[PDB]
Amino acid sequence: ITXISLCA
Repeated sequence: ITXISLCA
């Protein structure tokens, strides 16, 4: 979740 999409 969270970074699951695109954040890193």
